[PDB]
Amino acid sequence: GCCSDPRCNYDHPEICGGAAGG
Repeated sequence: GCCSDPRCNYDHPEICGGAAGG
């Protein structure tokens, strides 16, 4: 998901900061 998209991942460190997944 978001966390697998580098741009989205960069913009969402809180959501992706646990384990970054789909």
